[PDB]
Amino acid sequence: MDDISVIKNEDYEGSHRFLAEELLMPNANKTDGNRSTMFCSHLAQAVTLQKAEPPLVYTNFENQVGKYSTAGYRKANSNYKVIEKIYKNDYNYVLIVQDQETGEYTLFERAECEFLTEHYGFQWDNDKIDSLKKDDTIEKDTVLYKNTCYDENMNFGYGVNLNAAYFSYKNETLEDAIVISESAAKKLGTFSVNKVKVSVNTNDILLNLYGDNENYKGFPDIGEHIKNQIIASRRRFDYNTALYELKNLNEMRDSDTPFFADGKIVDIEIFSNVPEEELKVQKYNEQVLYYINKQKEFSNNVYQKLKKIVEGKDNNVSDKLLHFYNNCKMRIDENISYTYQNSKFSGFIMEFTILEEEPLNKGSKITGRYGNKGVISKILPDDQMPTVAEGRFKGLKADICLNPLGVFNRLNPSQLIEQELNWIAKFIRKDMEEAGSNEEKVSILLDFLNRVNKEETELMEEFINSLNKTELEEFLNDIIENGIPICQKPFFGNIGLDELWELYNHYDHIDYFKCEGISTPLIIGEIYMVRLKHEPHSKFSARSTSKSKNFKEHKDLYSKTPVRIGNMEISNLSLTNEMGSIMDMLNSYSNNETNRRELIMQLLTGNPFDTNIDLSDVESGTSKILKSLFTCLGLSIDDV
Amino acid sequence: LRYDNSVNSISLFTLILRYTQSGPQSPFSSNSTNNKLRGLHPSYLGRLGLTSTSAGDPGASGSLTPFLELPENSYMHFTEEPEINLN
Amino acid sequence: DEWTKKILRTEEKNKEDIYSVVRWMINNYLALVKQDNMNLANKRIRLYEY
Amino acid sequence: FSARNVITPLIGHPIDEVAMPYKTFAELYKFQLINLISKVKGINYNEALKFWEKGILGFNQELYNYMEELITKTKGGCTFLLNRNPTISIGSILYLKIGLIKKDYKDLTLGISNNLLSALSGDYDGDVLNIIPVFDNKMKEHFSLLSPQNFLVDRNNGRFNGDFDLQKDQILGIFILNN
Amino acid sequence: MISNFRKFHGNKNQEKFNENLILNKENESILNYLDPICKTLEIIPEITYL
Amino acid sequence: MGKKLSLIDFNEIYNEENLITRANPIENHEFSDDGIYSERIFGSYNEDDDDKDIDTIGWINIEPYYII
Amino acid sequence: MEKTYNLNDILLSNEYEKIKEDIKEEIINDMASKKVKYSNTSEFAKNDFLKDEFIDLVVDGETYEITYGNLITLLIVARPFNHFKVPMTEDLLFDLSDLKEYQNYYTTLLEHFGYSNEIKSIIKDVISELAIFSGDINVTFGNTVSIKSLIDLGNKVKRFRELLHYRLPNDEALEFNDIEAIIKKNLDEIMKILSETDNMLRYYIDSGAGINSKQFGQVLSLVGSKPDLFGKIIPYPINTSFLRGLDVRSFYINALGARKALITNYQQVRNSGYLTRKISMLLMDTKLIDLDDCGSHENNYLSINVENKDVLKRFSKRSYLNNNGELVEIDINDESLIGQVIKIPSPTTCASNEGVCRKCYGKLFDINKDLNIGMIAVLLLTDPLTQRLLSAKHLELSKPLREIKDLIETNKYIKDHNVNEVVNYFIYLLNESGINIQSVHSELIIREMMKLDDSDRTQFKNDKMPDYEIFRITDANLKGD
Amino acid sequence: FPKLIDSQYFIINGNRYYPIYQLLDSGTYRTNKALTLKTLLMPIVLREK
Ligand SMILES: [Zn+2]
Repeated sequence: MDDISVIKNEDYEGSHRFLAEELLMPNANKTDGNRSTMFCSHLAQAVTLQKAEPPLVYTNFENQVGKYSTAGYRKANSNYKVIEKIYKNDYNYVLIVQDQETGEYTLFERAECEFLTEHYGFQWDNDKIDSLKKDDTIEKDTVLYKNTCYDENMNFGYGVNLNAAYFSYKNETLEDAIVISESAAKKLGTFSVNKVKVSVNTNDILLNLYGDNENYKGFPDIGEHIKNQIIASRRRFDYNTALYELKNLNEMRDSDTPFFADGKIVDIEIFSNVPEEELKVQKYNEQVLYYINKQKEFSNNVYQKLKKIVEGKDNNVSDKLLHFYNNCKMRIDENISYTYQNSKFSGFIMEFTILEEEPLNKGSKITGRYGNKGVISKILPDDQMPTVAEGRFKGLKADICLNPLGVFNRLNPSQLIEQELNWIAKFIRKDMEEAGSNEEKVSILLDFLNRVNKEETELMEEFINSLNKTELEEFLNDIIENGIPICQKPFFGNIGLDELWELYNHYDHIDYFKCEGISTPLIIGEIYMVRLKHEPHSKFSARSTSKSKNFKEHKDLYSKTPVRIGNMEISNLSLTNEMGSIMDMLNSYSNNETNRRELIMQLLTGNPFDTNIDLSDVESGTSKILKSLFTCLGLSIDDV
Repeated sequence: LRYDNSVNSISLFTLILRYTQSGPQSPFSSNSTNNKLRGLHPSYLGRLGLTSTSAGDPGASGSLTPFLELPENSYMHFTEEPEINLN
Repeated sequence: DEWTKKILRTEEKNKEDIYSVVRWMINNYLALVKQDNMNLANKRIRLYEY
Repeated sequence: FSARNVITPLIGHPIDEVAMPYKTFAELYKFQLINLISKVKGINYNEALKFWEKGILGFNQELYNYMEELITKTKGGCTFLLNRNPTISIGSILYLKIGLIKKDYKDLTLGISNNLLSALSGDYDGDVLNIIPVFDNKMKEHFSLLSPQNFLVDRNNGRFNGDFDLQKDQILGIFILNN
Repeated sequence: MISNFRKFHGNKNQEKFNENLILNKENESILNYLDPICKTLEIIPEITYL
Repeated sequence: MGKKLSLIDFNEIYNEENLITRANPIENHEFSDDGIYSERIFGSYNEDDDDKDIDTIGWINIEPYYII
Repeated sequence: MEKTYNLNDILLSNEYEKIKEDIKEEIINDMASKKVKYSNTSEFAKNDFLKDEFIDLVVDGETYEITYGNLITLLIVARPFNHFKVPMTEDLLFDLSDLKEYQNYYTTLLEHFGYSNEIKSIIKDVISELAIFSGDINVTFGNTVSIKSLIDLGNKVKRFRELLHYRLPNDEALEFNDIEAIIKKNLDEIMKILSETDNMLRYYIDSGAGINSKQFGQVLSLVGSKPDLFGKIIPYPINTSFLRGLDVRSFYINALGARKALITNYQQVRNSGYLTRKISMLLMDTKLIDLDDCGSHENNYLSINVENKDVLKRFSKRSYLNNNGELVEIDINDESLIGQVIKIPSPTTCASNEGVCRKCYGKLFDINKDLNIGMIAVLLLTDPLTQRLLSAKHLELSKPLREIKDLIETNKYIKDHNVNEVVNYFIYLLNESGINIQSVHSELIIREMMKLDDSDRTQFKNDKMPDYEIFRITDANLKGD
Repeated sequence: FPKLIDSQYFIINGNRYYPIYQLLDSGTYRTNKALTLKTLLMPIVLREK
């Protein structure tokens, strides 16, 4: 509506009720709406980080976001007791438990990775569930497995804190470009999990890519990483009766279908529609047989253990346990014909689950909570980055360097406030470390926090007075070395121009850092940084003459989708006023098959370092078909 | 229904509290040029997210406020009563 | 239908039957035509219905 | 013989020269690459393809050496056309040279000079540019009229084109030097 | 340590999310909407919805 | 459909050699040399030996009768 | 540092690169040795930097006082004279501290050495070397941004503090124009205070790198009034700076704009581009002839009205009929021709069927001969028009773009007006829209649209104007048959 | 009918689908020359002349 007089600030004062995703953004009143909406987009585009940290400057709603976003953690919902543990793989296993109140029998599943979509996934901290053994009670709110986002006390982190300085690094930090320390890039690490299906029919066999002559292994094992980005390759045969192609195991050909991924496979699920005796005779199936047997061994194992509970009259089983039991029973049961896409399939279909630690690489996009964007232009050694010299903070190196030009134009001032607060906090930490008793340290801490956030100061006084002297010393050391928590609420409770002004006036010793080779003094302060989903790999295309969807089906390493030339492109090329060469490129590259063959042949038969191509003048195949059909139509072109 | 295209464990706003004006029976349409519907309204404060939307289809989808209180006995209506009192 | 009666937010006398609803709409026609489409008071969220 | 790639800023190299990822060069110049491997190692064209297939999977110095030799020793250099769509302006398609081949398999970004960006009108925001290599020496010469060097002159005025002039970071350094 | 303080502050926020809104999907009942859809059939005299 | 373009006089361009006057799709378990699928005039899979392109066009004779 | 440098002795020496190398190395090593000191006041602080120390430069016997930094910039940008071994006249020297002039110096280099590919290569090497040194300057001198930088200035300069904490008067008498006036007054002061004080942001303000006026003032002083979804200015202004914070009411107004920007970009997807193919088709065949004079009559020469300063700029590097004589190049800098209709040789009226002559096209003949002349024209007009249409949607500003299209793509104005009136209408339409094209390119488009009723190409030398009929761009293609 | 898993999503045909709320008008929605109340079967529309 036009009327905004209805909005009265006194009504919404002290409440963040009007904020949603921006509850994760400090000093949101100071950031523009455009930057805020970009931040909201980035949070969904954010990728999981192995070494995620709770933000140094926090809004205090982050833990709630971790709590109510259930995809990252598994919490027991009742008191349980561990009946038994069954293993399918070293990495994948199931735990059967009984409700201590209902008596219902339920199960919990353990796996290394969680697959979300495409390549996106994350590894699990499975410490607690792995600790559990038979006849061990699971308390009501225990967390069996957690994501890397959550910590020991279930604090939530979507990014890492990196020391940042606004500096013009050899023009590498141009526009939204960033230079990162190699150690810092190690901190910003993601996982990639892929579920890849290879379908081998009766006439297809898998080449011995991972095996010797004595032992035939055509695909990686559960504990082995993929080599050369090839899981397996299938050769289709016209008739598998001869079995003469035993000698062909090592070689590869273009006709063979190759399946591409990199990482450690962690689970194999095989769906077989072939009788066991038919499979056993051939040695080339040996590896497959093992996993098939293993699956059956797992399934049978659950069936024997749970048959009394499920098929007993009481049937105090959860629906999950019932369906798991039924599926395993179907697997062991004969006359089980597996159908994929509503059709019965020959041979077997294998699903590999592959987990890879994907590191930060050039072209990756990283951001802060304030809508800024950055692309990693260069990763440089720690020594090459700005390092302050001849101070109490001597040898401190900046993890990331950001563009100073245009910072105010972005209309997201809050990133600077985060930097200033962590930088001033460094001085407070050194002041605590340098001198005093524990009481002096808490006094300095409480004064600084009183300057920043009164609520944090009050709660910290309570928390500190609660602590024992040993615990107090440990907490103080944690603050000195790891960092200091500072609370900057989104709208109500953040500091401003006047408060930072007072902070700078009181702390006269705090002044810019003098770096080693830099004339201009610099400020180095920690900023919270997040890793975005975009990487160059998504849009890479490269094509050489002989969508296909093979790449989506993992049959091609990279997309070979052709680029399109149109009338606009032809006009811009026609600027040269040499139309014949443009037509030659079009015919040699696309339209004319004869000229295309000539180009390929000449490129491979001519001198490597001197290439001159002569193309024959011939009507294209499309033109020939057009003339033939038109003459049948009864109309003929007169070169009008 | 919507596929889980999530790249994150963070689900509170991407999926749990997400709303869409677009639907099978939708007053909202691209051809209808519902530019007003894509915009914000003062009632949105405290109930809907002002800055949460998708650049591809702005205003079609957004995030519900974590603190939103839907009145009990109003069948998931934002207010117990409509705009005009009629009394 | 019973569902529209439950959703509707007017005195039950006006929701007893189709005639009561038509009477309520006609009597307040001028006011109801002048109501904001985007006011969240005049809107709701549904999940399982569709 | 076409490609799509993201653009990343390049420093320290001439404006016309660019840096191309390992995967990008291998596919576009595959047949040229196979020719050298067959000649150097005296192998059949199919066997040379096997060497190229092995190189595609991961960085190997040997295939990098064949790629480095091609960019170094080819007549006229290894050159291509870079277009940012929509191709509505002069300088949208540019004739450029492959100065360097990247040694990081993961790096899949084309390295371009900041001065070229204004002519293309693109941004380093994740936009992708189409790469169409030109092979024939005759075709190379004709498309050299689309080179950045020829476009230093504004066609309407005849004056120098600011599109290829110093940009934000570059201007500041010269300003501190002189002013 | 720091983690214990951070959890302590998070629990003492005083601004708490509405659990009923986040978990309303579980507390919504299909029967409430199913009953009227079935009772639309009751127009036929033979059919009565139990 | 409806276009203004030059018409062709079929009789002048007609070639008696590639004339399909045999209607049989197959002859004695073989593709008819006079059939519509004729390797001699139209070509075959071994097109490089044939030296006969897609442009090869067959003819049918309605003589002594004329059609619109 | 040495205190006397002979320019053309070093340029024509074979130690040209070594001299630059050692000076370049000396300047960056000095910057690494010392810090920059800031006083945050009008009495600047003293710094001992070699780039700011003075040397004497001798150009053909004349000594100019030039900074060490201006010397190394001059040597890098005077690479042409080392390559060609031709000395640098004093005419070519320019202010090395105003980077705007570099563009014009490159232009004089192109004209002096003949627009050759060799001089085109050297300019590219000069731009490259200049940029690489800029990175060395930037990584050694350093550049930073901070709120403490703002605080440090305001602690000394009260006006900065008062502007950094400015809040609008709460009179209801203030209006949108009054508030916008205060925005410029306090922002123009802010930029002046930053240019006149020793602060960490001084080089940004003077260089113009990474500074946008509106967005700079919203962070530092005041955001101001903002439009709603449909363009109406909301009665309430935002009386804060982003640095100081925002109000809940203000947060809704910002979100309205950010949403509006998103909706607008969704509408902006429309890009017909139909005219681009039409204009390209007619003009692709037009070529040039190496004939100095086609032969045309002065009444057949085109007549144009120099009503505005924008009009003369469009006709540079082209011929003009002086009152005393004939066929002298029009000087755009002379404002004497303002308000005078002038007779110009036009590519429309060129007699030769093969191409347009050197006098009718202009002095761009040798410059643009390598490229296709017609295609140069279509891109110079299309790229602005396509971009201007999209940029206008965000804000009578859109009307010039439509009339430009109607002029060439419809017969509304074509069928009832002469070419002399048509081209002048075209330059009027370009001036209002802001499109900067030299008139020769626009006239070439009209030249092909113009189809002779008489159907004789060489009749232009006859004093009588040939009978003709202008046509619509799509109709002219259709008229070929 | 699909069953809720983990309190916010559905698993069907091997894929993870999440239900999202829909924003709709409560009733008595305005339309050109008309006022309409939505019903399950036939919407009740008042048209003016
Ligand atoms: Zn002429």
